[PDB]
Amino acid sequence: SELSAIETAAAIAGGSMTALEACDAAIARIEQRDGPINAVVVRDFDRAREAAKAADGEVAAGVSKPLLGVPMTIKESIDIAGLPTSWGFAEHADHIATADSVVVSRLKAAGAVFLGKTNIPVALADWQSSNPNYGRTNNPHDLTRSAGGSSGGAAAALAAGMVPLEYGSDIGGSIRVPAHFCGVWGLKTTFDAVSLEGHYLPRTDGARGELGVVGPMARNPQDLALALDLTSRIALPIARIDTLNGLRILLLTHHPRAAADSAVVAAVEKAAESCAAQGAQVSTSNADLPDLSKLVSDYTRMLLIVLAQGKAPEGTEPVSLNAWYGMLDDQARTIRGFDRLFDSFDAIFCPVLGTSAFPHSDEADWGKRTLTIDGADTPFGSQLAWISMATYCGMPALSMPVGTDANGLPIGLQIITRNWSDHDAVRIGALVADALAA
Ligand SMILES: Nc1ccc(Cc2ccc(N)cc2)cc1
Repeated sequence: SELSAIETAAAIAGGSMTALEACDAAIARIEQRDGPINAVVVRDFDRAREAAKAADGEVAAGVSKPLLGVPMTIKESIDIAGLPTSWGFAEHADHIATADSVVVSRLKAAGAVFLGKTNIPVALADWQSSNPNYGRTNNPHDLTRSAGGSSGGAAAALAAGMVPLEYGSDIGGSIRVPAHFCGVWGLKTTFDAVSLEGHYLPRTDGARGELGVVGPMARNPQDLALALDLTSRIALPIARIDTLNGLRILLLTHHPRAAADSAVVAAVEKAAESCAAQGAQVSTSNADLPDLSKLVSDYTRMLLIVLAQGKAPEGTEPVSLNAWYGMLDDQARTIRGFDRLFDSFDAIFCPVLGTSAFPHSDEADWGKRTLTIDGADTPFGSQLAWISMATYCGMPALSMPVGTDANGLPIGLQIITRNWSDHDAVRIGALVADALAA
């Protein structure tokens, strides 16, 4: 493959290459590779090479920083000063951000260089990345399939080797699902651990909502861990895990509210037997597991209120504030349920989604889509079940590649750890990957 973000940084810091050559190589890969993929839909190449020269002025003057001169892109829905943030809305094509987002400001502070931004579905509301401003992003592994969404272009740029680092957002699996579909690494972070300032509905500038998070995306866990330390509000607890021996794993290949294809089950199951072969204690049932079906209903109820900003259609009565406060009480009760579960487990292993990447759908209404699972059509939206646990209850959740299905399409494993243990999620993935090579 290509240089990782850390390897790029270290090459720039040893002499092997200049930030501006690094920036020009990335530009080269994007132009040579993005034609059929359409992942880098906002390009800031001229300014990017200026800041690359600026980065080289620093290196020539003794300066070092963990990402100095490292080229990267970011999800279109995160503000970069001077660049559109439209979220795919035609009405906001020309909404130009005035201020870097906090994530961007943080990575810029660490010396990174921003070449542009990556494609998203309209309103960040799909497991595909398609919109009238930029068009559609195609899975580098099979151009007839979805790149995932809403962070789909991010994952596709990573998978195609264009840039070593990205940063996405997830309120309904939009980091994990595209990483899963495209065969790269994506970390949904603990709720409220990373600032969403600059991840603004276009032309707004308010408070972060419940549920949603931003987190990094990369080709490897080392880059994720570094990107996390550079962007979290405060420094998060370092990884306590340094071996799979004795690691306690809750393996969930069933969900009461969604099916999984047998290839996906096999992939996740194999990742767990592989860990076991290194000492892990793998369980398949526990009485402290919260009601996953009630969880899906509570999460969905709250997801639709959040996305609608508390509004309801004409004739329909909105939720009262007090009822909303009751919904947060419910959410807190469920969260305590997982606190008790993590007294007995270090991680949950489960699918990210019940299928690998599906063929492009032009059907806007999820209720009219299907997904083929084990040869039969099943409801498309049911699959939110798999990503509901970590979003609703706040936990960090890694999506990492662990296999390919029979058509060559990536399959990812979801690793859920306890709140604030984001670095243990990443570290356990790193160890799953060693174990599967063994
Ligand atoms: N038709 C329809 C129904 C439900 C949703 C919720 C949602 C789904 C996926 C993501 N990544 C974010 C939000 C979006 C569209």
